[PDB]
Parts: sequence; structure tokens; C-alpha cells
Amino acid sequence: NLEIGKSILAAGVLTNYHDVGEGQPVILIHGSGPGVSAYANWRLTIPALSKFYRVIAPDMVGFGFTDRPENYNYSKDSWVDHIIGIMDALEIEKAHIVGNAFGGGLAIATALRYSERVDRMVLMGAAGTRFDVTEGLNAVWGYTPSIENMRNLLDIFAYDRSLVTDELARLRYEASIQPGFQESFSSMFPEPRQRWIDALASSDEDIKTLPNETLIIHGREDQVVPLSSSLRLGELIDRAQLHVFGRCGHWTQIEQTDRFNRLVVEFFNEA
Amino acid sequence: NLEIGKSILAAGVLTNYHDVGEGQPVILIHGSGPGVSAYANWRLTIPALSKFYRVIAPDMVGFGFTDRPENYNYSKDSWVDHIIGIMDALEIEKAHIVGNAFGGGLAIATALRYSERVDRMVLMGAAGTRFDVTEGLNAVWGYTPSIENMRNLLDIFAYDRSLVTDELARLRYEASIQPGFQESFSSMFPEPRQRWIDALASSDEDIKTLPNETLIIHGREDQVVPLSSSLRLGELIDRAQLHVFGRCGHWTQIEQTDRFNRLVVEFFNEA
Repeated sequence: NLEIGKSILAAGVLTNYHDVGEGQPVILIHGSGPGVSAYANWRLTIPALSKFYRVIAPDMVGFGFTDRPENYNYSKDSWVDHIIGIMDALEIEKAHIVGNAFGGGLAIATALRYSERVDRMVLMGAAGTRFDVTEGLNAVWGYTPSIENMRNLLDIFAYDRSLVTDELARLRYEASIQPGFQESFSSMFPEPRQRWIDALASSDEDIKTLPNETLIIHGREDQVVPLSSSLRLGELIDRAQLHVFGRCGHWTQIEQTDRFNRLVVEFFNEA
Repeated sequence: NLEIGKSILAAGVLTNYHDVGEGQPVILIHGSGPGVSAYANWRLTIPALSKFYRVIAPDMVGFGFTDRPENYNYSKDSWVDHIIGIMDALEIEKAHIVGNAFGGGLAIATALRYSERVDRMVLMGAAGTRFDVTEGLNAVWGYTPSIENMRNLLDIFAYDRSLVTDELARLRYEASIQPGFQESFSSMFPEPRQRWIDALASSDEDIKTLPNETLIIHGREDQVVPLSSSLRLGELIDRAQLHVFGRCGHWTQIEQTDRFNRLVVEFFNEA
């Protein structure tokens, strides 16, 4: 299973992660869909970025193959603590961070609590602001296992549905039913789910204080997190750039891979 | 005067233009401020793009050093005819087009009337949709010569006012009072100016038919053409990408030169 990589103790949690490349560190933080893992999210991103940067992609506690501590208290702050724990464990003093959706909210929160540890940020279809729950997100977080339910989620995630094959639905369904995965997932974002969008968000006041050069990316057709959310982040973050891809959903790094990789690499190269 | 380049008869009008580089043709169309010229708009763009493309930057009839025919009837269609005339004169069968503001509206109109002559388009703080006249635009089109009036326009065009020096104001003021310049400019967009924004615009219905890969660029702080206009173009054009630069005004190619050039070159390289 290529989703399983290296192991390291971070913030007291045995953590699964990938570490490829040399030089300036870049932390990639995955999203929050069922069966998600750092590899599943970043498999096409790591190869491109690792040619010029040291890329670290961990499975956040509660997701992927990282340990799921009994009675663990999941929260925005706890996840930030995990990210910082991972950085501390790897002697990563300052790094750029690429946050995908759920991970984008964590990236913002990390930059706010540990400004000295974060350089540039890339926020993709990111959490971070209070937006009204979408049917797409409610379906994603309300997932129950089945190939048809996963097919629907895959359709919700991408613009080009022709990319959603029976094989892909089958493989992701299998990923979602791995030991303890659905158990922790279904209890992670219970109804009413608006509470979790709000919990993952940072206040307008706090976001305005971010001094980091930031690249906000969004797919025009994103059915999970509305484009309006990234427009708002763009109004709040001073040193920001927004890049919206037409004919693109909530899976930008996979749907517009080459464009995405070029944009991100050049953005970091600027530093 | 570096603003004066080569001369060629196009659409029956003696036209001033710049032609640098080899390969795939790219037509750069300037904006509509007082004293504007292709060189003034594109002096920092041509060098970068001409390394990989054949860059053609003409002074549109009624602007710069191109002839200003007596009793010439200026209109969106007439300007499109000039662009096509320039392309015909240079045996440019198909080209990419970069349109800045006023030029962006012309680019859209050219792609609609001569779809087979236009490949990819870059629209910067572009005209093309009906937006409510801004005080910035009314000031720009309502310009009367004076170093103070030009200083104000320069302030309106850029985000970083520290870039507006007495020397720059002096030089652009001088450009605006060249023989026949102010005469043709003041009679070009007379009050009520909303009429001209509307005349330069293309209908939602027509814009939706554009098959061209398009890159829409805008400065968050643009005081002349509102960001909302480019957001609308992004909703209408199917194969579009939008890149918004924070801390940037209506002079993107000059304010964020390196970022702009990189984005545009890679965008065309994709073709």
C-alpha cells in the first residue's frame, strides 16, 4: 500500500508520512474526505515539487494511517498541534505550507498560532472562513460506505465525471472501509455539520493579520467549498494572489495537475 | 522617442507598431488612458515574451503615433477592423491576443467576429462587460492636461503610489500634450461615459460562445475597472482561468511584471 510511508512520533502520536526531496521544506496537508490520506491527495504533487523542495506530507491524526488514539479530542487546535509536532520531530524550523480544503483551514490556523514557523502558504478550496454548508460537503462528511456512495462523492469532487471510473470508485471505497477508518470518520463531523465549518474557520480579524505571501487556489465548479469562500479569503489576506481554474472542481491538484504544480513551484521559487 | 517604432498601412490607416521576436505571433493591445501608446503599456512585457514568441504591439487608431484620420468614425467594430487590418498586413493568420483594459474589450470583440484568427487570449482589467462607471475611469477619460492631473491619474492606476514620481508625472504629461493627442482623446469618450463602457462591452450571450482558452488577470485594488467585472468574465467564459493579484492596481503588467510575464508565457506555452 503506497499510502503507507514512513513513521515518526509527533505530538505524542505515531504518525504516517511521506518525506521526499531536499532543500526548503514544504508541508502538504490533505483534505477531509472518507478514506483520505496524504498520498491519495498528493501523489501527483510530490514528484513535481520534490525536484526543488523537501516535501513532507503527513496523515493528520484521525485520518489515513496515522494512529487514532483512544478518546482523542479532535479539534482545530489539536490538529495544529499535530502539524507543529511533526515539524518539531523533523527539525523543520520554518516551512511553506500547502493546505487542501480541511488542510487549508489548518494551514491558516497554524500560521496564526505559530507565525514564526510558517513562510508562504497555498490554500486550495480551503476551509478557514465561515461559509454556508453545501449539499456536496454534507454528502462528503455524511458518507456511509458503498461503491455507489463513493461514486457520488467522486462526482461531487471533480468537474470531469468521465474521470470517475468503476475502478476508482472501487479502490476509494476499499480505502474508506479499512480497519477503523469509517468509525473515526463518521464520528468526526456529525450533524449539524455547519458547526465544523465554523470550528475550522479563523476570524476575519485574525486572518487580516497574516503577513505571509499567500496563493489562494479554487476550482470555479467546486461543489464542496464555494468559490465565494476563497474570494473572501482573498479580500482578507493582504499579500494574496487568487487563481481560479475554470472547468475544475474540488480536486484541483489532480484535475489541473500541470497548471497547479507550475503555479505552486514558481510561487515558492519567488521566496 | 522609443514610443515610435515601425510603420505599416493597416485597414487604410498608417499604423505605428513594434514587432519583436520570432515564432508564434502574439498581439498586445494597449489601454485607453491619455498619452497611451503600445510602447508605454508594453515596454516591460515585450522583452520577456519576445524570447519565445513574435510580439506585435500596435498603436490603435486614435491613440499613440498611428495616424488619426480626419473625421474618422471610432467604434468597437472599427477598432476590431484595425486589429484585423494589422494582422492581414503582417500575414498573421492566427495569433494569441493580450488585451489591456480598453484593449481587452477589443480582444473579446475580435475573437467574436474573427474566431478563426484568434487562439488564446489574456484579458487584463479588461473592458468587455457592462460595469458601472467608476470615479477612477471618469477621471481617466475626463483628463485635461496638467502635471497634477496626470499625477492623480497615475495614483489611480497603481497600488504603490511611491512609484508615482514627479519625473513620471512630467513625462506622461508631456506625452499627453503631443500634437493632436489631447484633441483626439477628449473627443473620444465624452460624457456620459457609461455609454462607452457599454459600447466596448460584448453581450453575455456572445461571450459565452467563446471557445478560446482564456486567462483573465486583475488587480484586487483596480480603481478604474472593478474586480467584479473580471469575476463576471470568469463566469461567462468557459475555458477560463482567473488570476487576481493582491496589492495591485490597473497597471498589472508594470506593477507585478515578473509574475505577469511568467503567467502569460506559461499560459501560451501550453498551446
